[PDB]
Formats: sequence, structure tokens, C-alpha cells
Amino acid sequence: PPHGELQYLGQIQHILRCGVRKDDRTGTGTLSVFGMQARYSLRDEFPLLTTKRVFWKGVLEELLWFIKGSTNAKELGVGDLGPVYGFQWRHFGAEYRDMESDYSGQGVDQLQRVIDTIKTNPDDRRIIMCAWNPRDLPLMALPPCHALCQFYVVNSELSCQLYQRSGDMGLGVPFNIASYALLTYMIAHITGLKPGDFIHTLGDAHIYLNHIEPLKIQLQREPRPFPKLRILRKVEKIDDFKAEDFQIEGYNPHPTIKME
Amino acid sequence: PPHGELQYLGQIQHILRCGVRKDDRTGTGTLSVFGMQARYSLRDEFPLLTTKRVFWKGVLEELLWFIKGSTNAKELGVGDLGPVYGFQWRHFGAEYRDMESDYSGQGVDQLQRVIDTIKTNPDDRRIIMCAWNPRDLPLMALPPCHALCQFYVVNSELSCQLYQRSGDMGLGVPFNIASYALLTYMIAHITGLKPGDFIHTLGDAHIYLNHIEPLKIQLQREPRPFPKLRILRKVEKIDDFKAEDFQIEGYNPHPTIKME
Repeated sequence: PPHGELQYLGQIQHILRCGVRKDDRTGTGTLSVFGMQARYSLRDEFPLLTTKRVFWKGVLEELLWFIKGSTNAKELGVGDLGPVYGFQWRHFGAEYRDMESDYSGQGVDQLQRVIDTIKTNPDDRRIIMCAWNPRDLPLMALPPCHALCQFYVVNSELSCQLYQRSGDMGLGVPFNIASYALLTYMIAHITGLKPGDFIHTLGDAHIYLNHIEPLKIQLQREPRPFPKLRILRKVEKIDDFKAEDFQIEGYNPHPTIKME
Repeated sequence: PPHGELQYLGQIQHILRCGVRKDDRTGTGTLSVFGMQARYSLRDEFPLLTTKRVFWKGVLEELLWFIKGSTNAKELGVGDLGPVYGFQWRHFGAEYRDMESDYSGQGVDQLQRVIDTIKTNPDDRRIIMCAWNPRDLPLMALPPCHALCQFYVVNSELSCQLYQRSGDMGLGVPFNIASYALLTYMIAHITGLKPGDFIHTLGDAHIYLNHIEPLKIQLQREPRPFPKLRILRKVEKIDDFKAEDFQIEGYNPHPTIKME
């Protein structure tokens, strides 16, 4: 039964060997492969990658920030931004005044809707929440999402598939694996389900040119067993979670790699 | 270099062996796996599956119908429906009167937008068109799409990833592989690119209980080389394509299997 992180490492190795040169928005070079997918078990372990130390404290704090629906840059330590992955998760489509305003009952609450659907119809094939890159929002009518998150329930287990239209394999991907796995753990918890799988799918999976040498070194590292994630308290509403409620156990990573 | 159809067949075999019982909307039973992906080359071949005869005539005619943006059931042979995968592809968000009405310049033209972005910025990570199941549209505010299609360009090749939130593996999937491969061929053609890969990703990948025995028989069949798809004329606008313009060559399928 091979370690899940071997998928991530093989994807890296695949982009290095077979990726094509392609520029991003800013004209910065990448090696790119289109279409990738990996599956991480959430059953009695937590996919916090071990071939480098992943910034767990930042993962947790930024997810809790997003769950608050905040547009206050200063509320997050790891300023009116307008809409961001929080305002869209909790107040989807509501007309935005300022970050201090009262948005209660305004717009679609995509996150509460996912949780309520899990509890009203676990078979539903439509348990879907999307996030937008803020910069796309004024660019065009009906802009595409950056990321779509689909949940799935069978046998009292909650799985999650995250589809991102692009994925920065060196910096963003390890961080997003941990972030959506954590979201799945929180949702499973409040809905009385057990976490099942996290599945990560990408469109443009890329490695920035300046990350090649650090990733080549990362690839020489053998994964250690994944840690465990324990929630320390019985928590009722998704808004009630605090950073204090979570303990990562048995995390034995290789050293930090700075990318970038 | 294994035949691409071996992916489809292994996915079938995987759901039969490892799928969990799960009911659909109507309470009809399936075996289900969450999260799957396969990649089909579009380079000098066309992924029209060969372990059964796929209804190519219907694939082509229904795609041409969708591209017209029609809501006239009778215009398709393989009645005012309101919004359907055509009205959303061509007139996304426009207020719908009746099927005979003039919708020119009304709503977002997702399909023309994809084509125009390919030609104005081939590096764009946002070349995305979505489709909705008509029945979801009045159910809630901001309903989830049924399917998201992302295009990708590198080295003068056009690839396409289709993510569907659920996929009926026996009936719908072979048909959708051919449909999006064909769309990729048409778009590649008008943008002066070569088709690259079609990547098919699913959320709830399922086999209806009544399809088990026919699929078990299908699995005993060896794939033949894929056919070729030739476009017979130089075509300029996506609206100009006619069924007459397309010829499938070298298609040598095993017999039709009726599912259901």
C-alpha cells in the first residue's frame, strides 16, 4: 500500500521530464502538463506532505479566515480587499459595501449550503462550492471560477474533490492539499461523518522555472508516514471552530524548502 | 504504447470490483466510485470507443444542435424546452422568452468567448465553458454546473478537459468522450491549432445496476485501433459547421450493446 505522497512526487517528476515550456500571466516561465489527478486517503491519517515541512499554521489560520467570510486583510498572523475566497464562500453575489458592513443573510452562503445538503440529501451529486480569483471579478461578465470543490457521501464517509484550473506544483499544491483536507475534516465533523478521500485534480499543472532545482532535491527525499489530525472538542457549527481545536500528531517532515 | 480505451475498460472493471452501492435521484441503484480521470490522445486519431459501436451520428447531430443554441426539441433526427446545453453555451444569463425569439447579442456567448480567447491569449488559464442540467435552474439561486470544459493551448495544440460532477459510465461517458473530442477538433480547426489531448474527469463515476452484465461482457472485448476524424472543408466560424463536413475513417467497432 504505497504512501499517498508518492503521487505528488511522481507528478513533479513527470512535469520535469515531460512538461512543455509555457508562460504565465506575468511572462514568467513554467514547465506545464495539462490534466492531472491524485487521491489522498483521509482515513486515520492526514495528508500533510512530509518531503518538506508544510506551513500548517498558515493553512489552518487562512482556512478559518476564509470560513469567517472576511475581506479584512489585517484579520489574518501568517485593508479593504473587496470580495475574496471568503466573501464568495459565504456571501456569493451580494453587493459589497465595505469590510466592516453587516452581510448576514445577504447573497448565497455556498458553505452552509454544502453542509445543509450533506444533512438533507447525502446522495446529492450537486454538493459543490466554487472560489474565484479576485482579479477576475471585474474583468468580465460571469467570470470562471479558479477552483470548484465537490463533496460526496457514501457509507457515512465524506469525500472531497477539488478541481483547480491551474496549480503551482512547488508552492500552492502542497498547501491546498492540506487546506481542503482540513475543510473536509471540519465538515465531516459537524455532519457526523468520517473523512473518506481527498481527490486533487488540475488543469494547468506547472512548475515555475526557479523551483526546478529545489524540487529535484525534494524528489530525492523519502516520504514518512503521514500525521494524524485530531479535533479536540465537539464542535457544532462551522463558524465555531477555532485554531485551538486542532492538533496535528506524529508529523515528521524533512526540512523546509524555500521556493520563490 | 497502450490503447487509450484501456483506461475506460479499467475504470469499468474498478467500479465493478470496488464501487459502493449508492442511489441516484430516482432511487435507482448504482455502483459508484468518487473521482476518476482518463486522457485520450487526439493526435492523428479520434477516441470513438471500439469495444461497442458508439452512436456517432447522434454525437455529431446533438453537438451541432448545441452549437446553434437551440431550445427547439424538434430541431433534433436522433417543443419549447427553455434553457438547455445550447442556450447556456451561447446565451448564458439572458432572459428567455420563447424558442423562436431573437437572442443575438443577448447574454454571454461562452463558446465564442473560448474561441476568441484562444486567439487573443493562448496562454490563458481561464478558457472555460460550463453547462447546467436544465432541471437545476429553477431549483435554487446560483445552481452548480453539471459540467465544466477547460481548454489549454501549448505548441500550436489545443487540449480540452471536461469535468462532470457525475458520469454514467455505461451510457453517458462513451458518448461524452466522442462529443468533447469532436468539439475540440472543431475549435482546433477554426483557431488553426492541432488537436492535442482530451482529458475526462469525473466526480461520481457510476454504473447502473442493470448495466453490470452488459459491461462485464464488454470487458471481454479487445479494443481495435481508434478511427480518424477528417474535416472535409475549410470552415471559418463555429456556426458554419454542418454534419456533411465530417468523415469518420477506419472505425471497426465490436457490436452495439444496448444499455437500459
